[PDB]
Formats: sequence, C-alpha cells, structure tokens
Amino acid sequence: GRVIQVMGPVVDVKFNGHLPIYNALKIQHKARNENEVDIDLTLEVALHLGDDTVRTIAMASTDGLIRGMEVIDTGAPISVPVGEVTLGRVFNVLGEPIDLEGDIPADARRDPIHRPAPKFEELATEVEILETGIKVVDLLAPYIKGGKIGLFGGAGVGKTVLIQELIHNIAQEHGGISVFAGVGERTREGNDLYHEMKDSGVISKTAMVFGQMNEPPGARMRVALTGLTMAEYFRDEQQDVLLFIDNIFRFTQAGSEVSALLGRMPSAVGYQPTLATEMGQLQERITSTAKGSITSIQAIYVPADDYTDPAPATTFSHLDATTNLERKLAEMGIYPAVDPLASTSRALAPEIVGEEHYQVARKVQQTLQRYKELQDIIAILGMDELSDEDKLVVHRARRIQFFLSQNFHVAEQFTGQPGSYVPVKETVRGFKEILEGKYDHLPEDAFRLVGRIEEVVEKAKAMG
Amino acid sequence: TRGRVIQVMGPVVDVKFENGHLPAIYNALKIQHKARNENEVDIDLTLEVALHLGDDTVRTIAMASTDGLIRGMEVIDTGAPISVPVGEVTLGRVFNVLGEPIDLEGDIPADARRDPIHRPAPKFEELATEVEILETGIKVVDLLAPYIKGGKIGLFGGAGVGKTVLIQELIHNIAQEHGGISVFAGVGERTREGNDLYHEMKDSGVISKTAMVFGQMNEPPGARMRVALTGLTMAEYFRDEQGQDVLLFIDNIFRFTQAGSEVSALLGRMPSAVGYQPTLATEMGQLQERITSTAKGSITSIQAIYVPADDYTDPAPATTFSHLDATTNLERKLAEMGIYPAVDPLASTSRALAPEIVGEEHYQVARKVQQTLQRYKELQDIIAILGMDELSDEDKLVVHRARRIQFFLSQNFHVAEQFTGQPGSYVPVKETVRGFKEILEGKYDHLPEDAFRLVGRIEEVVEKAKAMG
Amino acid sequence: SDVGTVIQVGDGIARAHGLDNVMSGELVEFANGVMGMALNLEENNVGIVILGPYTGIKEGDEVRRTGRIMEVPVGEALIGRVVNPLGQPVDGLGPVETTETRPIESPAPGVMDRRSVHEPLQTGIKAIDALVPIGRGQRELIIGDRQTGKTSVAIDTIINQKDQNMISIYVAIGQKESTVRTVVETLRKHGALDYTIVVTASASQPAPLLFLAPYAGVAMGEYFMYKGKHVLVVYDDLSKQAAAYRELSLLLRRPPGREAYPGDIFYLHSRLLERAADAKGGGLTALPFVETQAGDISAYIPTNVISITDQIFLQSDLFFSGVRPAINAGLSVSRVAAQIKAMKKGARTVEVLKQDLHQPPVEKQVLIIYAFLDDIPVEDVRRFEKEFYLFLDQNGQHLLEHIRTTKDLPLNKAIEAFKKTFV
Amino acid sequence: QVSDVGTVIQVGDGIARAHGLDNVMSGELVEFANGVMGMALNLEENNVGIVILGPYTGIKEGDEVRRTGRIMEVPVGEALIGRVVNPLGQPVDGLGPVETTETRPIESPAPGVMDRRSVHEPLQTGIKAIDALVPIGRGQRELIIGDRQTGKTSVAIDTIINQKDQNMISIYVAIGQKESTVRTVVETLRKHGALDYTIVVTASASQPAPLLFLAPYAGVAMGEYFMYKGKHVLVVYDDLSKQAAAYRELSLLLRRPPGREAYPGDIFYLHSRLLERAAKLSDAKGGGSLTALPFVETQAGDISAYIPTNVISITDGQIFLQSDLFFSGVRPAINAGLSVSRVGGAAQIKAMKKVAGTLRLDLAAYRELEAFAQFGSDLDKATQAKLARGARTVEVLKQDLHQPIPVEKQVLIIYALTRGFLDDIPVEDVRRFEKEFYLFLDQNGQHLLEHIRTTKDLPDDLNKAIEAFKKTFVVSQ
Amino acid sequence: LLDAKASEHAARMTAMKNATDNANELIRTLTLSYNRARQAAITQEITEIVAGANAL
Ligand SMILES: Nc1ncnc2c1ncn2[C@@H]1O[C@H](COP(=O)(O)OP(=O)(O)O)[C@@H](O)[C@H]1O
Repeated sequence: GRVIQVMGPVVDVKFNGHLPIYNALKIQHKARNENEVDIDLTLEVALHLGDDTVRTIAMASTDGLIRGMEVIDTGAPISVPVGEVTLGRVFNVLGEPIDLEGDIPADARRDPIHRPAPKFEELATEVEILETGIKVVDLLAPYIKGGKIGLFGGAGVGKTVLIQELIHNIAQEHGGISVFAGVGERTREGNDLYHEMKDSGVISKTAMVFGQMNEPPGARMRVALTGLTMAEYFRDEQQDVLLFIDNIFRFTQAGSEVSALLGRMPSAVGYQPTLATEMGQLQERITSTAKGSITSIQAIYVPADDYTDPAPATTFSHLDATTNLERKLAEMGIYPAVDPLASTSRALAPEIVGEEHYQVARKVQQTLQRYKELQDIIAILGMDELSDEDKLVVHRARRIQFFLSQNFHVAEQFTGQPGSYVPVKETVRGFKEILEGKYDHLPEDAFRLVGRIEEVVEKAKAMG
Repeated sequence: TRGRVIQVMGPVVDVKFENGHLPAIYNALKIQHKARNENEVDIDLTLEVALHLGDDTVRTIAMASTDGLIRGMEVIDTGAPISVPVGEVTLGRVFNVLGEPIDLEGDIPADARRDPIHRPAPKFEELATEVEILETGIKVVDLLAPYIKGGKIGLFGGAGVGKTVLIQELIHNIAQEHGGISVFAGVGERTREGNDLYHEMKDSGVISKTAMVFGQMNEPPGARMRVALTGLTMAEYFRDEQGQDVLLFIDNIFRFTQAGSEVSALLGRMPSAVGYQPTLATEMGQLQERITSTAKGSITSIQAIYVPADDYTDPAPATTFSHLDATTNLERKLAEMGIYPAVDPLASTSRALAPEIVGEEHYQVARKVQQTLQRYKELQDIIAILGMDELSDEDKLVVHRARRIQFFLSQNFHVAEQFTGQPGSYVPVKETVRGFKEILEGKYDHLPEDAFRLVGRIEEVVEKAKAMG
Repeated sequence: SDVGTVIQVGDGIARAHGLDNVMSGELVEFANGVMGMALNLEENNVGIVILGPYTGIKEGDEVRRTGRIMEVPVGEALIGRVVNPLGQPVDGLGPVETTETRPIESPAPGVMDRRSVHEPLQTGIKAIDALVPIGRGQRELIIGDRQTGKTSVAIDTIINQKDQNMISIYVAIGQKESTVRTVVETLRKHGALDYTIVVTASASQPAPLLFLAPYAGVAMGEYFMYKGKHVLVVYDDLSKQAAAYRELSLLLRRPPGREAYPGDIFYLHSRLLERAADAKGGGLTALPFVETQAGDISAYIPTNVISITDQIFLQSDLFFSGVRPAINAGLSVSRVAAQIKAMKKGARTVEVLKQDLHQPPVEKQVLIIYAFLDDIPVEDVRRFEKEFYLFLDQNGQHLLEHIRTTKDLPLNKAIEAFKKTFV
Repeated sequence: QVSDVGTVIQVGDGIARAHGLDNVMSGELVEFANGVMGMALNLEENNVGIVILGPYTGIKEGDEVRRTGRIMEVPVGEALIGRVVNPLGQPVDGLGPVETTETRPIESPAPGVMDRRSVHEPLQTGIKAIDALVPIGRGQRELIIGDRQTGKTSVAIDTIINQKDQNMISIYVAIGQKESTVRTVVETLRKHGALDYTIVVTASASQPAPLLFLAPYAGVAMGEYFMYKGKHVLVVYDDLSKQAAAYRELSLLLRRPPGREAYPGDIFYLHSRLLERAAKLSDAKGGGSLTALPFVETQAGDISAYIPTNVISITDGQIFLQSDLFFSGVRPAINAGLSVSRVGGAAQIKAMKKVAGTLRLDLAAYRELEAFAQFGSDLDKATQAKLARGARTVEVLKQDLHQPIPVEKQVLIIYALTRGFLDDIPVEDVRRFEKEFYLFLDQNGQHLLEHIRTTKDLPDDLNKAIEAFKKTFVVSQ
Repeated sequence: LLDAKASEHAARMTAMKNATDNANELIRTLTLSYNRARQAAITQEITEIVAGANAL
C-alpha cells in the first residue's frame, strides 16, 4: 500500500488489483532522518472505499506516520498463536507475549481472530445448573454450565470483585481450561490478578489476554476476539472452557470511537449503526457445541447507570443468566448489590432447579416486590398506617434483602471479614426458615454480611 | 485594503477580499454605501470577521440589519476588532455595541481614543494577590454577602424588588467613597426598560458617574452577543489607565450566553448539551476573566443572572456560577414588610464570608446574625401554634432580637432621597459589625422595632428614640 | 519539504495544504508564532488544532514543521514556576532553562512494569489519612459539587508534602486565573513551590489548552517518577477537560454521543489516569477532580472516572452546615495496605474529623484518633485537639518517636493519655 | 439589466432558487414570469433562494425571474380602515380595491431609546379581569398566551369592540388562523361596528408559509402609520406561534441550518425586532402609540416550550389563560396567578388604582387556599372569610362575551365586593347583581360615575359608600 | 377522652405535617430527576435533528 490519509486510529492506505477485508497490514518503516520516528504498526482492513483504496483501523498509536509511507499486506487477518503453549502466558491484541518470558514458536498454530459463528447443527441445548456459592445468584438467578452469564453493573458497583469471587469460587475448583481476557478494563487488575494466579496455583491452566484503558480503540475492538479464538481452540480442537471476559462493554464502547471516523451515520445516542450485529458476530461464537463446552461470565458496565443504553441493553438477549447490579443496593450496604427482582436465569424452572428450590425462589421475590410497592407509603407516611400484615412483610422482606448479602473472599483485606461459600442446599434452606418465620425475632443487622443461616443466629447472640 | 460581498444569509454575511490582505478574525468590517439609483437603499452596516472559509472569503456576523445588501458591495476592513470610545467621554453617555452614542447629546469626536472590544485577559503576573473586600457601605451586603474587590456577584430576582435602586445606590456609593465610575451594560435590554433605566438615572443623578450601553433585544444575535464586551472595554479603561475600582453591571448575563448559542447556530455549529453552543464555557470564561482587580485597578461586576427554567443545573447558569464570587438575592417578601434593600439575609451568600478573609470578628457576628434569623424563620410555624407565649424563653429572646436585626438590615439609600428626604447612609463594615454585635449582645432589646428600620450607624437608631413632644 | 500554507481558519481549527512530510501528532508551527498540533492528515490538506490564539492566523500564513511529536519542556527548572500546558512560563519569573523534553502522549507502565502499592501518601487531612488512605502510585478520585473544598484538599495535601519526598504538580484546568493565583501564593506562604509544579489553564484560554493541560502535567511528572522519585498531581475539574475536548470535538463536527460527549470521552480520561502507577527504580499519585451538579454521582463523566480511579465524596450540605472537610464517609472509599499500622488499628468523632484549612502529621494524628475524650463535651473537643497536641509535642515527644519510627503501636500512652487530661 | 433578472433552477414547496438577479437586495421583491411575487432571502454565490408568495405550481424551471428593486413594502393609508386584506395589502373582502396614496416598507427600525415616553396612558380592555389585575397601557406589549380553545381570540375581539369611544384605530392580524373563523370574526366586528376603526390582515392556514411569515410585519407597518402621526393603534397578532412556525418551514426549505426544535437561529430575532416596533412615542414625536397583543398557542399549556418562552421574555408581561377554567365555565379563563402586567399600574387610572390594589390580595389568598373545601367539611378559622369575598370576586371577574364594561361603572363593582357591599350577597346572586347595579347607576348614579370619568379618581369614597346601599337596599334576592 | 382526643387531633395534625413536609421533599428529589431528564431529552432531540440534516 501507500498510506495517503491518517485520521486518528483510522488510517487510509492506498493500493491496482492489490486490494487486500479483515486482513492485517503492518507498516514497517525505519527513520530515514532525525525528523522521523520508527513505526511498527498493524492495521486491520475495514472497508473498501473504492478507487483502489482501503480504510484501516490501527492497533496502536498512529503518531509519527506520514502520507506516502509503505504498507505491507500480511495477506491474512490478525493471526494469533493458539495451542497448548498459550497456557500460563500473557498475549497482546495481536497475540504477542507481553509477559517478558520468551516468544512463541514459528511452528505454533496461528488462528485468525475472525471466524463465523457455529451453525445450528453445532451449538448445544442441554441444561446443567452450576453452583457458585453465592446466595443471591444460586437462589434467584442460578448460573448454567456451558451457558452465558452477564454481569450488569454501573461504575463502582462491584462487577470486578464479583468476577474475582466467581473465579475464586469456580475457576479454581472446576478442572477446566480457563481463559481470562480483560477487555478495556483496568491495568491494576491485570497485575493484581496475574500475580495472584501464581499464588493460588492455576497459572498453568489459564490463558491471559490483555488490553486496558490506555490502548486506542482499534485495540479494544479485537481483544475480545483474540481471547475468544483462544478458548475456541480448546473447544473445537480437543474440553470445557471458562471464558472470563471483563467488561464486554469496552468492546462496543471502543466501537463507537471508530464508527465516527469510518464515516458512518450515527445511530441512537451516537452509537455505531452496526452496534447490534457487531455484537451478534461476537457472542454466538462464545458458545458451547457438541465438540466442547464454553461457560462464559462477562462483566457488563452500565453507562451512567442506564440499562436502556444500547450497549448493555442489546447485550441482554445474549445471556442464559444475568446478574444486574444496582447502585442503590450498593449504598444500602447490600453486597453484592444484585437486583433480586431483575437478575434472571433460564434455570429457575421446576423442570431444572426442582420444585422446592423454585417455590422458595419466587416466594422470596414475591415478598421482596410486595415490600417494593409499599415503599412509597413508608417514604411518606412511615410504617404507622400499614396493616399488621404488611408490616410483617416489611420485616421479612428486609431481613431477606439483607441475608442476600454475602461475604466475598475477595473483600477481606478491606473489611477484615474472612468470607464464605454458601452451598445451594443451605441457601435454599436458609431462606425457607426466614420465609417460614423461625427468625422473625432476630434483628435485621444480625442477618447482614453472612454465610449459612446458622451464622446469623451466631452473629445474633453476639449482638445481645 | 477592501473586499466585496459574496453571500448574505440573514444576519450572516460573507466577504471575498482580493488576494493578499485578508482581515483577521474579529476585525471590524464596515460596509458603507450610498443609493446610486432609486432601486437601492442607503447602507450603513458593520460586520465582524468570524471564519476564513478560504478562497479569499471570510464569514462575518452583522451587528445590524442586512436588509438592503447586494452581492458585490465593497467591504472596508478597519484593521481591528470593533473599537469603542473610552474615557471621560463615556460618562453620562449612552452607547450601542458599536460605541456609537444612541442618545441625543451629540456624537463622539474623531479625537477620542478608541479601544478594541476583543482582547486577552490580564497576565498571571498582572492581577493581584491579596483577597480584599470592596466596601459597598451597604449593611446587608458588607456583612452577610461581602463583595470581593474585582469579582462577580449574582443578582437574582427583579420584579418590583427595587433592583434598579440597589444598582443605582451601588454606582453612587462607589463613585463617592471609593471614587470610582460605573458602566452598565444592558445586554438585550428591553427598550421600554432601557428608557426608564436611563431616565431613572437622570432623576437620581447616578448617570453623571456611569457609562450606559444598550444591546437591545431587537438587535441581531451578533449585537447582543458582543454588547457586554463594549461596556467591559469602557470599564477596563478606568481600571488600567486611571487605576480605579469600577463597577460593571450586566443586566441579565443570560442574554449573552443565549445570544451565544443563538449565533453558534448561524455559523453552522453542531449543538451541545441542550442546544448550547459547544464553545459556551470558553465564551463565558473570556467574558469573566477580563473582569478582576489588577495590580493597579479593579473591576467589580454585578451580573443579573436570570436562571433558565428554574433549573440551577442548566449549562447556561451552571457555567456562570463557576465565575461567581457572591450573590445578592432580592426577594419581594422583605419588600412587602418594608425592609429595603430587599436583600434576603439568609439566601444572599458570599465567598468573602470567612475567618480567613474577614477575621473572626466579622465572620463571628455575621455567621451569628444568620443563625438568629434561621431561628426566627423556623419558629414561624410554632408561633401559629403555641403563640408568642411560653414558646421557650431561649426562643422569645431570639424572636425579639431577630426582628430588630432584620429591621436593621434596611438602610437609607442616597438615591432614595429623591422622594423620601432622608439623605441616606454609608456604613463601613466596621460600623456594621458593632451595630450587630451589640444588638446580638441584646444591648438594644429595650428599644422599639420602628427604630432600626431604615437607618445608618447604630447611633442613628438611638437618636430615633427621641419621640419629642 | 515542510512549510505549508493556511487554507481555512476558524475556532482553534485550521487546515492547510502542503506539509507533505508532517508526522501525525507533530506539533507544527504557524507564522504568527502560535504552536499547533496536527490531528487529521488528509490527502489534500492537514487538520491542525491551534494551541493558542487563532486570531493572528489568516488564510495564507505559513505553517512550518518541527519534527517533534507533541512534547513539552521537562526538567528541574520547572519547580516553583507557573507555566501553561506548553511549559512556557506565565508567572513572569523569566524563561525556564530546561534541557530534556518529554512527549505528551506516552504509554503507561505495562503490567510487568508495575508493583502493588505499599508506601502511603499522607495527606495530613485526618479524615482522609484514616478513613480513605492513598498509597503512592494510586489514583483517588476526589469528587464533589461546586464549592465543597476540593481545591483546599489538594492544597493542604501539598504543604504536607514537605516531610516525605514528594514533588507535587497542581494542574488547574478551566479554573479562574484569579483562583489559581490566590492558590499559588498560599503555596508560597507555606513554602510548597520548592517541591511543586503549577500548570494553569484559565477559563479565558481556548479549549485545546485545557484539553492538553492535564497531559502536560503527567508528562512533567513521569520525569521524576521514571527517575525513582515520587510525584503527586492535581487536576481541578477533569470536567472542563471532558467539556473542553467536547467543544473542540464538536467544532471538528465529530458526531456526538451521549450527553454530547464524543464516543472517546472515556478514553480521554482513561488513557490519562491509567498512566499513573523496583526493577525500574520503584517510581506517581493522581488526585482527579470532578464537579457534579446537585450531587449526581450517576452522571456520565463522573461515573466514568469512577470506573477508572482506585474515590472521595464531598457533600454539598455538610460544608455550609459546618463540616470542613465535608467528607462523606459512606460514599467515599479507597481500594488500595497504605496506612501506617498506627492508623490501621460518635458525635465527638466528628468534631475531631473537623480540621482547619491550611493547617496539616500522622504521628500526633494517630494519637488523637485514639483518645479518653468522651468525658469532654463537644465544643471544647476539637478545641481539645490543639491542646493535647501541644502537650504531646513536649511531654510525649518521646512517645511520638515510637509511633513514627515503628509505624506501629503494639499500655503506656493508655496512661500517658491521663497525663494531659487529668491536667 | 442582464444581471437584474434571473432564471429558475429549482421549484417546490413554495421555494425558488433562481439564477441571475446579481443585483437583488437581500429582501427584495422578485416577480416570476407567471406574475406570482416572491422574496429573495438567500443571496449565495451561484444562486438566490426565493420564497414564493402565492401559488408555486404555475412555476417551472427556466421561467424568468425579474427584479423589482423594492424592499417588501406595503400599502398604508386611511382607506384600509374597514377593509380586509392579505399580508400584501391585497383586498380579499371582495369590495373594490384599496385606494391609498402612501406606502411604508414592512421592515422598519423601532423608535429609538430616546424617541419614546414611559407608558402612562392606558388601554381599556373593557375586561374586568384584565384592566384590573393585568392592566395594559398604550405603547405596551401584552402577550396573551394559552392553549387552543381558551378564548384568546375572544379577548382580542371584545377588546377591539371596546375601542369605539376610546381613540384607538385597531388592527387584527390573523396568522395561520382558519379563514373560516377570520371571516365569522371579521363579521361579528361588522355587527358591533369595529370596522370603522379596525384593519384586518389575514393569512389563513391554506395560504403559503411566507405569507404567514410576512403577515405580522405587514400588520405593524399599517399601524406604524397612525403612530408616527400621533394617533393610537392596537395590533393583535393572533397566534405568533404559527407565524414563527411558518418561518421555520420557509427557512428549513432554504436549507438554513436548523436550531433547537428545528427553529432557525434568528427565530428569536424574528419576534424581538417585531414586538419592539410597538411603543409610546415621546411628546417630542407627537406622543403616538402602537400597542401590541401577541398570542401564543400552547400545547398542554407547556410554558416551557421554546417559542412560547421567547415571546414571554420579550413582551411586557403576559396573560395566561387556563385550559380547565375555560371548561368549568369561567369566562374569561384568565389565570390571575401567572398573569402579570409589568408596566402595570401607570396604565390604570386612579379610580382603579385604589380598588385594584386589594383585588390582587383577596384573589391571591383564595388561589393558595381554595384547594381545600371537600376537606374543609370542618370549615375552620377565618380562612373561611378569605374565601368569603374571594369566591365572590371570581364571580365579579367572570364577564359576559361581546359585552365590554366601561371603566366608570367597572371601578364601582370592583369597589362593591372589595368593600363588603357585595359580601352580604351569596355567590348565586353576584353575577345577576352587578347586572342591574349597572342600570341602577345608569339611572340613579349617572351623576356619580361621571366624577369617575372626568377625574379618573375617587378621593367619591364617601358618597358611593352610602350610594352603594341605595341599591342592595332595593335589590331582589 | 378529652385529653385523648386532644392528642388524637394533635398527633394527626402532625402526622399530616410530617407527610406533607416529606411529600414536599419528594418533589425536590423528583424536580431534580425531572430537570435531568428534561435535559438529556432536549439534548437528544436536537442531536437528532441536526444529525438528520448533516445526512442530506
Ligand atoms: N462484597 C463486598 N463486600 C464489601 N465491599 C465491597 C463488596 N463489593 C464491592 N465492595 C466495595 O465497593 C467498591 C467497588 O468495587 P469494584 O468491584 O471495583 O466495582 P466495579 O468493579 O463495578 O467498578 C470497592 O471499593 C469495595 O470496597
């Protein structure tokens, strides 16, 4: 090629007949003089602008480039090293080791980060619930093996920590091939997580793929594909896989960053007119088949706490189970701050979770809602004019909304409390008694931040 | 140095000039033409360079009406952004955005100096260091809402609250005790209003000491948007040349920002939060920063902020507030009771009220006099309940003292002497501190209400106790 | 070739022909002497973002290259000086004789180039150094409405940097020049300029500057950080940056997203804060500011910077009500191990949390947070502090040294405390 | 010659971009070969946007466009009085042409700051509600804002009809209004004899936007004549909300960059530069006046709507007509609460000045109070007393339609209730009281109401006080 | 009774103030969220009207 137009992250490289879509152009140039800087960049063909020209999306700072430089077509999309070598390593958006331990073999299989989603014949149906040790989730919104979990939450709601507690509660004890790709998320997390992976004893069985807040849009654009292709390996080439994608939002977000420069007609809110489809082509790929299983848990940031925003909104129709985090519940001190009436799962069936677990499930939700409606009166007239029947519902509800709080092992260092994994049978039971009124004597605060229901009784007496 | 009219889109006019010489952005373009034939009508118009479109073509925004233009007219370049008269010429005078006197007192001679309305804010090294309070000699102000020398005060309200008088009195007290001139800038001034205002200052006589500018409403978005600058410029003179502390009044600074988004459209700007010119903060920042106390002089501005639909989050006011060092909140209530100035004692705030600034003495009494009010204010409910009897004596003392206090916040306005006859007052903060501290010690609780109501120094209240015979 | 010719001039945005050799992100130069960046590089023109007055630029003026991509003067010579986002001195103290230069847009320390935080940054502001600690290399967002004490906080934190080794950089964005000054001499009185850099972007200044100002600061900061030294940086209102950039962005006619802010309005702040963070010399703390309208944390920009920072909330009422600092202990929080061991381990506690502005050490601090008080009524409580403080600086002057040197307090003071009370 | 005409490139939606016309003034009338007139607004480099005033179908490409060299002016004279004409001045009433000698340009500058004299001389609306609570002086500007079917028109009408003895030469500008209504209205004027002083300028909802746009200014023009003479004009722009809209269309068609709510950036300048043209000329100028009555039609009564807001801030106060009041059978549907007249009181005459001062009070409290009756089953306090004459004043503020009231016998009834001379009478009988209390005066106080005329004062207080009893003491029940 | 009732009416007189007062605060909490939703709305409408023009 020859780059004749440089717009931010979007570069216009001009090419007869050469016309390389989805391919990777590397710009390999050396400083000819002192008025230039060495450029090592890889552009991803985006669209054909005509007149033998192509618009590309950079994978790093485009600073230093000039009109008339020389672009090379690698003649293939972004290929990433895949295989049993990817285990215990940290790659880039391109599949480059950033862990400062060696590089990757030339023999190593390099897959493209762009594949078509599995056909109707491939993808699985079968249902299996999966225990997380989280009272809320397991009861109100249980996760599914090989199923897709969204975590919706706004800023500083506990998304991250919730993930950590999952990897803690699950990834450690599964026996599975773990793939963790932080997309657009924090840089600190990467080091917090990478060096705790070594402590714990899985940095063997986990694949580390990063790009964070400091990388340009193009980067975050594909880090969710790069990491997906990794898990897609162990699924279609060999076992079950846990795909931990941290903030799939940053993917769509970075999307809008480029969508403008592509010369696209902005959609609602100024998002890319393709937002929907771009996510469709990266979701279904994260799925379990008849070949291998993929249980994925994705962090979903909520911009300005608006669940109506095209990003997380459009994301909803992509999950078998959701956990929607609320800022309100967070300031209440209810952690994880998980909406007990919003979070859902396809698992809540008697034909899945059993009757006993089902009825309690709704029973809780029922009484939580009945309390929700009452709130305007309480907020206006206090509890004085409520019936002796609605009051009871106010107590239960509260104490149930408090027992829905949990001690996350990845908490302690702050609060100082140790932590707990509450078995499903014990959550189911614990709430039963509460709905069944064995605890109507114990004060609320006793039920706050605990494990198995027995603990509440313990922390109860400790009160006096 | 001439150019010709290419396109005339309403208030937007394009000029383009023949090669070489292009007028700089913000330079004043004069179009004087033209009636050659009976098919034309004489043109006197001026324009301001906005954007260099290219192909030796500039986009200017007319400060007047573009009816009558025809493509081809020669546009003279003044080689400088809109200069306007500055000096002892301005005082007792009325101008427009251009600096052309709109009164009947004759025009400005070509002698008189003229300065460009656009210009950068004073250098970080120029404007001062110590935060010093500008003495208004008005009780309520100097005590509960002090003015910072070379700062900005929000003036809220203005239906029958005597806001005019409060301005009028302010121009007076400054020009006397501080010996410094005032410049009022009616931005989008409603003409009926602009007329009364002027006349009122002819009867009050506060005009002799002030420069009047009118950017009236029926003016085009350009005109209204730059009026503030004209008044400001005329003001800056007396700050830097004669090193004074001058007052700059802007009646409704929202008109300005509103004209701002209003112009922004015409130039084809993509709208921002609530259709506000994206360049809003910037346009406001440049208007305010040029208002301050230099190492030599100072400029205090009182801008009547008329907030958009009762929403204090609107980018328009919300922007303004960041430039505010003070607020004088006028309320019709205190007027109905016979407390003028109508300045609300608990609402009208200020940044100057702080021990760091006014020391404990002032801050103490002042913060106290507020407390004794927010006590008497809340007891309004209990007073209609348990009445003035046995409502808790630590309260009845409050209710008693408080009444005299909110009464001693009313003052004698010189400007008021016109129709009253009492000559009016000027009380230093010092005086105003004592009068309050003493009243807060209760040293006056034995004196009738209608004592401290419309007076000067505490000593005047006292003489007001001779009912004679 | 280098030299280009102006084609279109307006609103801080200028484009021109030629400049065939210009690099993307190369700070060009116009004839009138104004600096500018090259943002957009088209086939038939060059998008250039004027950094400075654009009135003196017309169609046809000459625009020359530099061959330097967006840098700014770095070195020691900056300390105690007041310069714009271009490093160019405004305090009228004469030019800055610097030697080395650093580029504005730099990649932040990689995952492997980072270490977890241990070393505390003591603000000296009790409420903070107790309830919400900040460790060197952290990012703690200080968020609050207009006039909640944000400014003061950062300032009391700066004087308090005289003991430990910390080079402060106070970058005032969109702030009143007048504010900047009064703020800059309070630093003089208390003698902070000896360790601090002050970069001012006044509200009178054009968008591009404010947009750059927060970066020109970190650049200047990384120098000492990348050198093993410890740095502290203040942005006052990242809000007028997000806003300033939003302006510029819309002037460019870049299609607007939510709340008018460009899609990249997140990246703008992310790639900035995601910069601050012993195989490298173990070297920068970030104290961002965000001004909220009517205490709305749920706002776009505000929530954003929260999803970045490792934050503190200043209530609107709790100031005017009489609480300085106005800290909101509930909604405030610190993620990052910082405390001193001495800190780690009701109506009277408030009076203690109340601190006088412009009067900042942990030593006699962890003590007052210990006391042995409840017997003394509220008013004289805060009052108590001043006394019981003096008395310790004399008698317990030996009891402090145990606190400092060991940063731990493993009975004595338990009695110490009956040394100054029973008196 | 070669330049001074042009050829039509594009036609549609009332707009024509022509070539040539290199000499057209921005705002010059341009005629099309088909006879249809127009106006040049966009003078660009390669073309000129014109807004066709009249049928645009009889226009195709290539049609010639020849200049005029005149800026949109209009007929003016003492012969329009009584005639119904369009914004062009073209008689549509179908009685002959309008024979006038002089003319005046639509676009005109407003009297200068100095040129005017603070309004003192009132405008008697003949409507108790208005000229008591929301008073309007000559040269003033009173915006009457309200939702459709609130009576906005009715007011203007009865107002005009109240201009016979007063010296007021009236002008009713109908913009966007149904030509149906405008006719039935111009007639009910016919019957009351308003045509002897009243000019009617119409552009209906069938007529093209540019006419609507021009109608208001075309109206003030004809007014301005009598003003600069020293006579007194009253212009009712009926519905600026529509005209302002018609401009939006026209301006959007010329593909002008649209602003908030699609309205052009100068949409504010539009009305501002219009309303200001109404004022009180200084004695130095013959002390003339042109009073303007801008209407604003409101949806849902949203006062926060863009256009309605602009004009609110432009006028000297406004009259807000409640949507519900109107149905509940309270005519006029005035909202005394939001309705305010800023120039107020210098407009009122002493005889009103007094008995009006308290009127606001009694009505004030009643507005803040009578939200409570049904809960007032326990009716308590003296808060019952405030309501007392309060609910009674409302009755007095209720007026008929097509039945103006002279100030003389108006101040008396606004006197009665405010002094208690009404209070002994239940609301049931309040309306049908003031009805004969007028006649009772037109026979027996015909002397008393005189002092009220010739002095505009009541220093009266004593006589009337007893003279009011002369009536209640003979009335029915 | 008389003293009982005297209380009743009183206790109600107040409980009906607490509600009024509280309800009044529910306004502030909403006035705020109304303005905010008044803003984002007038901002989205405009952005829509321009973005649909630049498309021409
Ligand atoms: N389960 C929990 N127990 C105690 N504190 C928590 C819990 N979850 C979150 N927090 C607190 O809330 C804050 C938000 O943490 P984080 O998980 O980073 O939010 P997000 O990742 O959604 O931005 C943390 O500072 C932490 O102190």
